[PDB]
Amino acid sequence: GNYNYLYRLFRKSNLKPFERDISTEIYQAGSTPCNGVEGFNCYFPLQSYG
Amino acid sequence: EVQLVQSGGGLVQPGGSLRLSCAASGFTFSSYWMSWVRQAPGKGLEWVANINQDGGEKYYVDSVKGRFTISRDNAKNSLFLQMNSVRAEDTAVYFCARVWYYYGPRDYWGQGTLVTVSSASTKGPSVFPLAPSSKSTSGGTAALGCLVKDYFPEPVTVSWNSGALTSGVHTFPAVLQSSGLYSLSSVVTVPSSSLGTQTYICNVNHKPSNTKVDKRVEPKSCDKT
Amino acid sequence: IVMTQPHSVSESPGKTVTISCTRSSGSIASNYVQWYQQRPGSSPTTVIYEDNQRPSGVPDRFSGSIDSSSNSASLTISGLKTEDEADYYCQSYDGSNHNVVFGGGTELTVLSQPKAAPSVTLFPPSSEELQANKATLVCLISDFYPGAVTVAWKADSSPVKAGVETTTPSKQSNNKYAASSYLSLTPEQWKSHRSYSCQVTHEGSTVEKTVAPTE
Amino acid sequence: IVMTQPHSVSESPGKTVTISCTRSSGSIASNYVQWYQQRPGSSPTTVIYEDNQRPSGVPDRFSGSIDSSSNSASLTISGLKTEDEADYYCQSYDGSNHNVVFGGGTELTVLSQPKAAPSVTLFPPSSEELQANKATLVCLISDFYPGAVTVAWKADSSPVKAGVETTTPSKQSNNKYAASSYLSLTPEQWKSHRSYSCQVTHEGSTVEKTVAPTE
Repeated sequence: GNYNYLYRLFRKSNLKPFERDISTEIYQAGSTPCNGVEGFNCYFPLQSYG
Repeated sequence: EVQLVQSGGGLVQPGGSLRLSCAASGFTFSSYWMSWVRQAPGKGLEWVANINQDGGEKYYVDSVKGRFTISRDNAKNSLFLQMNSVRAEDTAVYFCARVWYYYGPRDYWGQGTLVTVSSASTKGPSVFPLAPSSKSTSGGTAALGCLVKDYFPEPVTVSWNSGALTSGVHTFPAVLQSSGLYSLSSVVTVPSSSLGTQTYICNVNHKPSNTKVDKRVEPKSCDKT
Repeated sequence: IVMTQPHSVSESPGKTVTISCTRSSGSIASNYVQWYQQRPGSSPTTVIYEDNQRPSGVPDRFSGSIDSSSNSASLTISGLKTEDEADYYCQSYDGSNHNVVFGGGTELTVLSQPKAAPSVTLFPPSSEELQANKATLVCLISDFYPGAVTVAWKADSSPVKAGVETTTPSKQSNNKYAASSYLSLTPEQWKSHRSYSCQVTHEGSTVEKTVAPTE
Repeated sequence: IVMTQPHSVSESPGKTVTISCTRSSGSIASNYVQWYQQRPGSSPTTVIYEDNQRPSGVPDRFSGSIDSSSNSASLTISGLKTEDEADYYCQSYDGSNHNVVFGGGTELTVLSQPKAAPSVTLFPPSSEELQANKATLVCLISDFYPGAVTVAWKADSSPVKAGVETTTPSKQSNNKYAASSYLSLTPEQWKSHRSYSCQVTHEGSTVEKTVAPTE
């Protein structure tokens, strides 16, 4: 499992042409903000490949 | 029908150890789980430990892991809980309740035993008159009370004029001080009839250590009233 | 894992009030979500179990349900009356380490009293404690229904707060409370300030009068 | 015929706040509407005339519209900064008897000083002015941002308000005021009241201070 390379699986905003986003804010899947506890409808924005 | 009673509380200094006991009468003490529940004064409920039927499997939470030893006895149908290396945050009301089944709620609870961890000294309280110098005589009604401070136990029954006053008593609960002391308050409004005629003397009462005084009220006689 | 639950919420007697026990990091369909009820100065008791069955000895008012759309539970308390004034809790076997997590604890009150205007009787210190190394302060805001107070302490120069000893009010049959905050300041440094006030912005009445060291 | 206009208005640097000018009789779309600006200590000047248009020199931030709903007008003054804090007036030819009617004025200001409670400082009379019967009452207060001074007077037994008169405040160094009060006294009736208190409810404390008449 290659841990150095990652990618963004899901995001709440559509990235415009030639626009990057290095922020790792926890995405909220339409619920109360979980303050980043990775529980109810809140997951990490990035995802590791292999 | 089921009766659950416990006793053996008290209060000591941190570092020692205590032990509680809960009996059982009204059900088979062989096929029911047991679990202790504590409740700190002012805080909500929590979980302490859970023991197996015979007493083999034991599970505790991380905050009380190791310092607590729960062990039941099916011979006399009793439950014990000895917790060594006590500390300040262990102050709570420990309940002993029977569990219907593991993946379910508790059926019957206990009665409650106030177990606090504080032992500094045995100091008698002191009464301080709440003198209404000028802020309670210009406009409106009037009131005056007494403050109880520096008392280790709390068998305080605040009276006035050695029990002569009947109405107007407003007793307030105790508040923990910084190290080990407490502080409770009291007050009573005067119906503009005993400002300077009849002196309302607040009479505190403390049973353990020879504390019974009647501080004469002096509403700063240097002022108007 | 933490069972999120509001601190206090109520309504006028006669409506239907619900309480939420949303979990933190556990599936709602893992185990059963139960509710308890504790009276002031006694032991708690079970009011519901399995989120769908009612124990024998409970009127037909408490009705539990399950809302999987947000991973939370509810309790439809129909016909809110005076006997419902208690502290409810929650329970759910949520954890892979064999640990039960209880709820926060809602202090359900009886919102029958429409409005109560508070009154403040400022009391200056005395001469018994001011002798060598003691000093106190009394404000005594009383006769108010909403227990949420907004007592503030500042001697016109700095928000002095380290050393405040407030007293919780006492429940009475007239739906009235009485708050008394005792600000324990520094005895030997009384000359640092010349005025100590009690500014409480509670809804209904507010005062900002101060005291004097020597009159 | 009279031209209505708000007395005072204050806000912070930011969005625009229009000034209204509602008529009493006739139509607002029958004649033009002009807006003058009078700087304190100088002569007035014309800012906007024929609100549908605007002259040169004045920036385009000052805009205005016409409201024919209830015969009123609006002056949307945009860009609130320190160089625009002044007075404004309303004017519109309505009198058919060759009469030019004007407005009432406004007190559009800004917000730059923080909120502070004004101190209560009462000044008792002296002996040099008290030769036979002559004295004054000075309750000058300071450290207050709003200019709407609201004070009271009471000789410890009655809210005496006979001959009530206040002192006009002046602009201090760091944008402050010195609004005082001058209540009428009793030259030959000093023995009627042996105490004099000065109450103030100018968005702050209400503590009163008493003095002695002649000592």
